[PDB]
Amino acid sequence: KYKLLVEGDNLRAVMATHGVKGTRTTSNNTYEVEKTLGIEAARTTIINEIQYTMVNHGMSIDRRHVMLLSDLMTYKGEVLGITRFGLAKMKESVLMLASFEKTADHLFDAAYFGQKDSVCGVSECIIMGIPMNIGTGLFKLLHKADRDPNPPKRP
Amino acid sequence: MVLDKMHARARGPRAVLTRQPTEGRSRDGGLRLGEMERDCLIGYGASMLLLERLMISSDA
Amino acid sequence: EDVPLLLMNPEAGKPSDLILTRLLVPPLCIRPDLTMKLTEIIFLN
Amino acid sequence: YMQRRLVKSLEDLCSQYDLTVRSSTGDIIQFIYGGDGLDPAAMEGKDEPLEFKRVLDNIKAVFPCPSEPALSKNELILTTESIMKKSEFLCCQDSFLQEIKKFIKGVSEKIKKTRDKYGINDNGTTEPRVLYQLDRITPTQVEKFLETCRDKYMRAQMEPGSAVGALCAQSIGE
Amino acid sequence: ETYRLWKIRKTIMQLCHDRGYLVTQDELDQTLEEFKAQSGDKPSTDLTVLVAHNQMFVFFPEEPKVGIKTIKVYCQRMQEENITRALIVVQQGMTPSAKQSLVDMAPKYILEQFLQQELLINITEHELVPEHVVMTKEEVTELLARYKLRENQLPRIQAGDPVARYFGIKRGQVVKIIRPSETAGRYITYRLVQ
Amino acid sequence: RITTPYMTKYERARVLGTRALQIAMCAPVMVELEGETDPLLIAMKELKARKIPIIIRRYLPDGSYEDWGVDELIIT
DNA sequence: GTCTGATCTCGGAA
DNA sequence: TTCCGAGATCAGACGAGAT
Repeated sequence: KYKLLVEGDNLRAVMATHGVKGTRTTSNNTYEVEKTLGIEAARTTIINEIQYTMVNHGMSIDRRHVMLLSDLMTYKGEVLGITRFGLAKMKESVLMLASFEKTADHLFDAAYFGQKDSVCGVSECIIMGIPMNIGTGLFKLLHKADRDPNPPKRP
Repeated sequence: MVLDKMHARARGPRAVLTRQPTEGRSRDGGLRLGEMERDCLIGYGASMLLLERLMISSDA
Repeated sequence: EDVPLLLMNPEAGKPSDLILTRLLVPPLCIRPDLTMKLTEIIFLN
Repeated sequence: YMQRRLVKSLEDLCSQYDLTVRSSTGDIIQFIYGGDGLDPAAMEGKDEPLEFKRVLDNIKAVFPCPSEPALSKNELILTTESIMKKSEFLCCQDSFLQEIKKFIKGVSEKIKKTRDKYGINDNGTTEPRVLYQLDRITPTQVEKFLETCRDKYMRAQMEPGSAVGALCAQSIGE
Repeated sequence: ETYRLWKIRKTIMQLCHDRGYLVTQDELDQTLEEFKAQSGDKPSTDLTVLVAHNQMFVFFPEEPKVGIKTIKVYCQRMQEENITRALIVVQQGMTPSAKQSLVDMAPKYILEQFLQQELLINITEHELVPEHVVMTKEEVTELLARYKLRENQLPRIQAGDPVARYFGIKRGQVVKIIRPSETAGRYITYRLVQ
Repeated sequence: RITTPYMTKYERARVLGTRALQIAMCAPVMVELEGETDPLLIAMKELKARKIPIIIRRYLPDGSYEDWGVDELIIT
């Protein structure tokens, strides 16, 4: 059987030509699947092209890790790559951005806006010295001692 | 030889500016639980450890 | 009226203080070489 | 560096108590973690929590039950339905609960294929007695097979609040 | 060549069947021979569909770059027929002044715009694109309640996404995505639109 | 009533976390202990005997909660 | 000493 | 007629730790 691979980028102009069944054609550029084939196909390439390059190098990995990394990367509308720039479009809190790169601009710009951040995540609860709520700090514990909301006295 | 490299710091000098334990064994040490080992302590889910290991016994 | 339209939440700060006519000097306990840049100001002041 | 960028975005995710995986700000990333809500750590090979061939042979060897009838193909599919809707197996989502059923009939046909060659099960008595140990699946084992495959499936869920993205950042980065 | 002037008509009558109109089944599937009735004429607009709901109005303007005047050709027959939704399936693209003329006349008539080579494949039947299903108004309220979620906080798909632009979805709607898996095949995810 | 009836490894850690620190401040011990001086080793003796005066407050992330006694859970 | 998205200037067109 | 595409220049960053 015959197929043909191209070294190009114009996807939907390739997908629409005569002879190519455009229902079965993929890319490896996850942006040109996002612009052309929706976000959900751009989720499946980020699953695939990581799980393709991970089994190529030996290096077995669960899909449930890549099913999380892809689903974080494309859940706010568009594919948000994990760079310095994609963190600004993913997170609201300042100190989690400020502990990452560009510490100067991210602290001044969030003083220009009156940015009220709550203290959540782990990159701020570690900075502030609060027990983080991720993991062992998710729930909280009660005590089971002898108590009751009692009757009062007659006044 | 391990005599030049054996090291432990219970509680000693802190740096004058940031009040963290100093860097070096010549200055009675304290070894940096770095931010890469922070994520290891995150991924275990140990929350009360990280408060103990980065607020209680470093900068209380 | 036009302070929130520049997105400055005016409970945090109005735009008149984006520029400096006074300046806080940091306390001495957080500088036991930035002191040298402070005295270079008051020389020029 | 690629370890650092990965974990500085993915650190504040944890599978909440209603099985959803949310960000720190409350926004949902995944509705169940990874479709089934299962630990990759506890996950068995082939990305399946059980690998049912290994567990059934383990059950036959830990519990060989002599003096037991071991009749099959007419009772095996009948015991595996009487046990499976019996006050239990509600928390098993029926994508796994199909997968036991397609495996049980897959080993139900393996019995009848041997009993096709010889050894009729007319009441469980032929004259060479050894023939009933060809594919022995006796109903003390198949009920212990289900109570293990349930509990191995229930145990290997994603424990709620488990720094789910922080596991992901190590497992991509390493 | 005509693999287009036909499959485009095949695609939009798959498209407006998915969006819930009443296209009779024989009008849906045509082989090329059923469209060879007109096949020699149109290369050397004779192609315009009106279909109603269980009413859109597609357009194939033969101009490559549709200008404002070309929209204004059927701005008037848009408001003449009392039709509310339209489609403008273009050859090259719109002129960069003409796309505002859509959003200037936004809440009166809808008139979404597609390219030609965007429409030459049905992206719904693509193997990578899973089955998006637009959910009803009461299908949202049983979603939010089960997960105890506010309308915001759901995963989000853009409004200009190729599958949202396919299904014709305004802001505020929630699609249900059935992502196929290997152990289950029914990995269901939802998306609020932007 | 809707969360998992299995005590997670993050709940076993903190229940052993605070029942160790409670019993290291002279709490009343529930297990009539047999010479264990490490307070953490007393707490695992408390868990296996299923006598810990602690109720886990499990927070569903909307804000609603759901209590769970440590007696009322399936440890590993 | 590049790799980087952003943000500024030019230009050809309905 | 204006507006959006495409030409230049500009950014902050470039693993742990150790003596």
